[PDB]
Amino acid sequence: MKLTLWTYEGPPHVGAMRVATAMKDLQLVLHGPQGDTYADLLFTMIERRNARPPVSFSTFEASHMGTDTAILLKDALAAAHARYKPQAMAVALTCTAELLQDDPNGISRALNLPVPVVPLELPSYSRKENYGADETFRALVRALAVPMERTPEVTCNLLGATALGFRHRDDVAEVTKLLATMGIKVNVCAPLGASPDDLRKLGQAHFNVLMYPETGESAARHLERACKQPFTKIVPIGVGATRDFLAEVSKITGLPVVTDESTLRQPWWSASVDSTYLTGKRVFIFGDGTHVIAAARIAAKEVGFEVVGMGCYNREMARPLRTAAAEYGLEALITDDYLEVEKAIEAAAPELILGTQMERNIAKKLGLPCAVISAPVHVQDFPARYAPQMGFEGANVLFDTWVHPLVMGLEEHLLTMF
Amino acid sequence: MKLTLWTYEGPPHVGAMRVATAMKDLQLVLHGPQGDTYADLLFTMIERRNARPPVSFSTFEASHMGTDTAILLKDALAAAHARYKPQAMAVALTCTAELLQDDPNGISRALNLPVPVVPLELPSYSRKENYGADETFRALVRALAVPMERTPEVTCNLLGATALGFRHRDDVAEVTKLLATMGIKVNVCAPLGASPDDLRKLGQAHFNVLMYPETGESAARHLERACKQPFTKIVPIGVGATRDFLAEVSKITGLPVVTDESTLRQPWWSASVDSTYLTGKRVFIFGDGTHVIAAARIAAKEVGFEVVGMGCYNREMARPLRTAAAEYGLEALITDDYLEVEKAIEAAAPELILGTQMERNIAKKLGLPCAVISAPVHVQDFPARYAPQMGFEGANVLFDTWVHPLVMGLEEHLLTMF
Amino acid sequence: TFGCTDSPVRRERGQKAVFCGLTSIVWLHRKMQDAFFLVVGSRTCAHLLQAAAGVMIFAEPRFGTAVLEEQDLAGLADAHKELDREVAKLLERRPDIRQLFLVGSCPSEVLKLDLDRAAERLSGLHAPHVRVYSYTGSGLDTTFTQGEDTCLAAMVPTLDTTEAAELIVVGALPDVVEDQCLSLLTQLGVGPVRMLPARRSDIEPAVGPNTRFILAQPFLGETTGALERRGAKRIAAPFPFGEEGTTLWLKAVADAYGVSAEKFEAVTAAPRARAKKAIAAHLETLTGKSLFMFPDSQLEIPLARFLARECGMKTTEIATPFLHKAIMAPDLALLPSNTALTEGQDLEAQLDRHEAINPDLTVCGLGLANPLEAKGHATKWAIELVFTPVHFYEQAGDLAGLFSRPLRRRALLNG
Amino acid sequence: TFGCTDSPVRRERGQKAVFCGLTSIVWLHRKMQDAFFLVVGSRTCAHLLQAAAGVMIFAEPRFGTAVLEEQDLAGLADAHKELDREVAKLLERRPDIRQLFLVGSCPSEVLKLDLDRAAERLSGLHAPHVRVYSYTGSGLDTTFTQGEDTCLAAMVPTLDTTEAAELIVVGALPDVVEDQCLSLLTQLGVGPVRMLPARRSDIEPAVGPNTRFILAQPFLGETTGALERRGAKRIAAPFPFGEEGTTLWLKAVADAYGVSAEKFEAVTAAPRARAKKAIAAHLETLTGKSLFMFPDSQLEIPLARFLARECGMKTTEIATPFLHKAIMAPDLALLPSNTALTEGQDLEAQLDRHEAINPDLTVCGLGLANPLEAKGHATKWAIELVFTPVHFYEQAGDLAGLFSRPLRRRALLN
Ligand code: PMR
Ligand code: PMR
Ligand code: SF4
Ligand code: SF4
Repeated sequence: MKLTLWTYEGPPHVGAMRVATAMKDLQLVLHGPQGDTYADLLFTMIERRNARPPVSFSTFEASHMGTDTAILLKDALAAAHARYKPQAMAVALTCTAELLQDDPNGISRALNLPVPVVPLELPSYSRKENYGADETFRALVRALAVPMERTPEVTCNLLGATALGFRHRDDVAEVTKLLATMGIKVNVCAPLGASPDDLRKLGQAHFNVLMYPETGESAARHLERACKQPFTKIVPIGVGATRDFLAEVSKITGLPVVTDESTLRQPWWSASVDSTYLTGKRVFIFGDGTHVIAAARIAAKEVGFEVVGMGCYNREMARPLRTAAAEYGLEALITDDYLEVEKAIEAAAPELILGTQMERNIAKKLGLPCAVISAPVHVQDFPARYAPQMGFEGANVLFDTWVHPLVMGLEEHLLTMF
Repeated sequence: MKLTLWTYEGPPHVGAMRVATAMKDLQLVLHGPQGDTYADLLFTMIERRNARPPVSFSTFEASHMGTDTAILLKDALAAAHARYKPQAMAVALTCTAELLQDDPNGISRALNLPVPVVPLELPSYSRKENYGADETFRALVRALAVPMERTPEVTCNLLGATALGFRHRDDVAEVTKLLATMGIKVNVCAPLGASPDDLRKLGQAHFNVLMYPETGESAARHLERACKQPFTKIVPIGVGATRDFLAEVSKITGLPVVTDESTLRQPWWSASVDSTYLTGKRVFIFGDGTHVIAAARIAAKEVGFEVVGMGCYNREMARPLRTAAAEYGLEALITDDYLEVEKAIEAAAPELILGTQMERNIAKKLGLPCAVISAPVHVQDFPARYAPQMGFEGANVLFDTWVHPLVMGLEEHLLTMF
Repeated sequence: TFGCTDSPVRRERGQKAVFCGLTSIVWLHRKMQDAFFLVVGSRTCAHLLQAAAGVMIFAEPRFGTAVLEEQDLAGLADAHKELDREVAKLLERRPDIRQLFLVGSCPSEVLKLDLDRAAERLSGLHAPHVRVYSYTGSGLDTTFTQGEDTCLAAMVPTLDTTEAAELIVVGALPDVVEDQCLSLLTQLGVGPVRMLPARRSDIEPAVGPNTRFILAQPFLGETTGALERRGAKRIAAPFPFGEEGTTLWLKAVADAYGVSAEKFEAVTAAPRARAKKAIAAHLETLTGKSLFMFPDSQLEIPLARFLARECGMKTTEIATPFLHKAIMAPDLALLPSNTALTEGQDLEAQLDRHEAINPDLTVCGLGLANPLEAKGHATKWAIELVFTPVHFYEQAGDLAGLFSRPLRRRALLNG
Repeated sequence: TFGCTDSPVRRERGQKAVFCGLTSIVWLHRKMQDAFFLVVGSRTCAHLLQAAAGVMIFAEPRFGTAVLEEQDLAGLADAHKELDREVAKLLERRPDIRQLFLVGSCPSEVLKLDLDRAAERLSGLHAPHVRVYSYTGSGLDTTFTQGEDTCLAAMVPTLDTTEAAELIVVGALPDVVEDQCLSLLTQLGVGPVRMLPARRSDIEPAVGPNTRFILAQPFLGETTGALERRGAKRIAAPFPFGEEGTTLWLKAVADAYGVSAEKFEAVTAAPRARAKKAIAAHLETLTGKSLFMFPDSQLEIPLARFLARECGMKTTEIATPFLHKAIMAPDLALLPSNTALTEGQDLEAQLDRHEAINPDLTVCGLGLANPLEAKGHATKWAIELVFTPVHFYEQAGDLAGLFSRPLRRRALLN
């Protein structure tokens, strides 16, 4: 047992929910107790979606346990299909249902529905939300994706964008712009916006843009084996990383890198004398691996901060984070325990924290400037306005976001000699 | 004499600098003392410009007064023309030079330069910055714009955008998108981005879009007489005002309104259940007339706030503001005195303040939530990121912006009973 | 025209969209100052509490989850000495905790962790400084507010005995509401009066064969049963919502304690006119409007009764997760007789009925609210009714305002 | 190899890019607690002060502008009556003001408003509670820091008389710097030492025929003259910037007060070593780098001297708004022989020389800084040198750091 107050990630069944909710025409059925529908509110309230998530629970409770639990699951699968007529379905267990001995694969096969029902294996006691998403998406791609002739024009798939993803909406929009300027169109963006039938047509793309390793890595590897599609290893967050990404895409496709830099303003903002006070400001960085790695490079090489701590809560990204941290002369903090993040922050004594909503509150407690760079996030970090982290507009956004919490040059000079 | 600590607007010659610096290939020469170049820093630091403003000062000082001051202005005009070879020039008087006897029109005519030198009448002891810009741009349009043949395609001019304008950069971009969607291209955007030669070909546009009345109203009225071009009276800040703007443009051109609302998220954000606690929040609104009129409509009709105060610092917009304020059952507060603004705020005890940088500081002392809607503004309100106030993305930006300072629904319910 | 005593109630089951009783910890921990709530459950249960708590989670709250690891699931794994280690460690650094609640969850129950046994073992090990209790807040057993019921009920067998004839007011109320209630009953000459739960562990009420108790919240069936086992007698009353609800609730206590009609009417006249006037500010927007309530909390029947009788609303279907018939009898006798009553839920069938009714205002949870708004249905999110001072005279206007607000926002934003 | 004593300085007029002396109020009002600074000028002057002040303008500062209205622009006798009414109204509201400075501007001076006489008549009216002074901060008369000089000089005739042989340290210094200065001098056995300006109006130094003064700031030509007029005698010294400048400054005081060589060495030894160590951390980026200074404040010569001698920098052109020969002598004698010296400015000509030189680091104002950066020239904005503690030993590394920082950022970002 572990005494727990805050968790960076939910159970893996929430990751499954955010693949299903990202997609259209797919119904996810979770074998779970009455009460677990609380997770629907994540989508309707934080992301403020205008429809109920395409997820239903078998809803077992004290008066229908034992042999009834298997029946409730059967009914839930049947009722979801009859009502919604999805192109495909997924079935999975909640943490409580994992302690039961019902077989969702055998139950779903005996029902013999006219569409695919993809069973999911989500270990709730050892794995978490991000794995849930990655494995659900992988299981669905392995069930539906098929070798095809390439599109006549150079196209890619976008992989890894989900419901409840930090700036997934606008990152998709911004990355699509980056590729279009190079004459590359998107075939399928998945899971976000995609149907099961779209997943069937994934193989006609020339390559894949792996937007978020935590939610797309496994499906990217399968598509590389099944569809012989290279996938990008560089995540275009930051000006440098966006350039490396485009050079990577160029190597994959043989197309020249073309950019539209008419609204790229971050480099000049950072080069201007307004920003010289930012030099050597000590920054602690925490969140998921993808966003922490990206932030550290921007911090050190684009904004001129001294990176004084780097860590992530998802140990699936521990390898690349350890590799990244070493470039800064740092050992990576790999932990899901916020108290250990708090200790590390206090020890590093930074001037700025870049992290999660939890680090926002640690920073408040310590009286320290903080900006959000990563999920978990509250409703404010699901904005109405265009707010990408990726590409050139994302660099603009990130500059404004990070310098905001910091008192300015003049103020600093008045708070020392006066 | 009038005891002054804070001033909302600078002197009229700073407005002249806003027009000249907005433009390309125009040199402004100001007859003024050594020291008045401080205003250069507004453009290099706040607006963060990568070049010296196209503005030079005659630089008179105590040891070189009398008959030398006239010589110095002559030398300043000659030197500016010989060095920069501009398509046109402007010449005006600083507040100090107004007290001198030198004739800028007479001096410039006696130099007989190969390009037009447009003298400006800027009364520094009765008028302010906005008038200076409105007048400077008018004088330039009067000197350069001629009757023409209309473009075969429906085109318009954008009028009033300047250097040091609050979100002028992105408003220009957003209004352009709105017009392109209707099939209307921009002829010339002026002053911002325009050269004296661009001003000569203003006549060929079918109509004018008056973006900012305080900086473009006079040139709009001239072009209606001289070039028979109607100008828009509705400023597209807010969803409703944008729709009214598009319908207005529709009557002028005969073209049907076509909108791309695939990215308009403010209405749903505002309609969503997260936003219900916003109903009846008492808002006090101050700034320039244009932005205060626009903010009050959004506040009341789009967000659901109760507007408890409305005012502007610029007397040129006093009548339109009084008219607008009466619709809310309010008396418009017309004042350039921040102490009066502070008192009116205190008497209204609002829950939110929408204003300028001064209102942000009034709000801080009073411990009240505040968002910025109008110049004068600090460097932060000249962002690297896309941040229009106009059009559909403007509505998104404005929703996020005004809601941010407010304590959220849940935290409110904790006040309260715990 | 009024009276649903003999109305057939639809007993419906199937897919439900409700909270488990764990969510009750969110408000319970604020009321009960020296208590700690330790859920024994999974990351799912900690995830729920964190999501529910929002800002509170960062204010070092008096709750936590002992999350089960893979190792705790094993048939030789001594999860009980693991649990004892967990609480010993928790209490070691927290000498402020005088009451520890071991809260059961779906995983702990399916696993068959005997938390009752653990509570007795642990309160023996940690006497006399901390008493430890056990109750279920699992989705298997409880819905939302029922977690308050199972909590209070667990405390009852432990309460001091007394021969005293005192009043217990049952239900965790906001401090301001509790003070007003306590003031009004003192003004009527009834006393002394105590609350279950109390603000601190050392001032809990005693119980005995002469104890009277009245419920301030409808969801307190198990606590009612537990008190009655100690010999205490209940005062039946409509719930203190609105001017009428509050008068009837007060009158029941007044009648119980032999309070004269003169004194009741004199203490009560000014607060009553004040409440009735505060409600009238919301009548123009609320009158004639049809009402639909999804099940969440058991406040549906008494709140529907207040909205029809005092606000001129028209009931359609009023649904509740559980309908305790004896406890709800007074409110049911006052509900408009046209009202379709539902206990439980089959979500899709119930949404189908909702759709065909097309009601003006729908009370529902946060999972349904935005989806329903998007289909053109004005909603009032149900959680607010547990998270706002709404009981008694002073809050009667505010209560009406909770329902008029979404309707006024809709008008204000659509012209 | 070292010594610019006889270097011909290029004296230059034309287009200038400098601040007027009004800007001095921004730091003066912070040091001078009892004081109010009332500019008599236009909206231009008010606009300058608020843009300059930044966050200070919202911190309820002890300054303001009586902005000239149209009626004030004609009729001198009536304008003087209006000023008095405006001052009476300000003072009536503000009993906390003990010192009122009427500050001259370009508009007030072209109007020929005799503020010197207004101060005289207002002092007579509002005595003994409020003393009112007059000084010019106009762009016609002053550049940036010279506003401090005209301010302090205005106070001097009115200072109390004394026959005591006390030391006055002249210049408004950050409180930490001032405290270190008092400490070092007390350790050296020199006292009583007072500061001009003082922190309060009731503790200003007295002056007489036995007073000694030393300048902490190079721009104090007028104040020097006024003190000398009262019989005070100046102690010549390089300016206390860096380890060497500070030592040479303290040594001049020590020698003037007959302090032993052993006493000087024992008090100064540790802070000297600590300063040299703090500076050493910045030597790798700074050594061998060419330095160019646009004119702003009169700190240019002493700072060029510090950067060459202690930080290994190569001087190119070092420009100053005004060069007081006698006051700048000690620093000029230490400045490297190659240095091209300029007094004044012809902006475009100077900018052409700048481009031809292609210097590694350029010190310049905020109007020039960004445009120069965009041309590939690393800059160090000049205002910071007046808004950072930079004098004496404890700040010697910090001062070097001010110049290493923009070069370190440039390297860091590419
Ligand atoms: C009067 C024009 C003007 C403008 C537009 C700015 C902007 C500005 N001045 Mg400021 N500044 C002006 C003048 C002055 N500044 C002054 C001071 C000052 C300092 C010490 C600093 C500063 C700064 C700024 C800044 C940066 C943002 C800020 O710190 O407020 C702006 C926009 C800021 C900086 O980063 O410079 C590189 C900083 O540390 N200003 C002074 C001292 C008398 C003056 C006269
Ligand atoms: C368990 C899931 C969950 C989620 C994702 C939210 C989000 C959210 N809940 Mg919350 N809320 C959840 C549950 C609960 N909320 C609860 C309380 C609550 C309140 C009182 C309020 C609220 C709200 C919210 C909000 C709006 C933003 C905020 O107020 O922080 C989110 C995103 C907020 C609102 O505007 O509702 C319409 C508000 O006033 N929640 C409670 C009480 C036990 C629970 C169980
Ligand atoms: S319904 Fe059960 S598993 Fe889900 S959070 Fe509640 S107690 Fe935990
Ligand atoms: S004193 Fe002269 S140079 Fe300074 S702001 Fe006023 S007018 Fe300009």
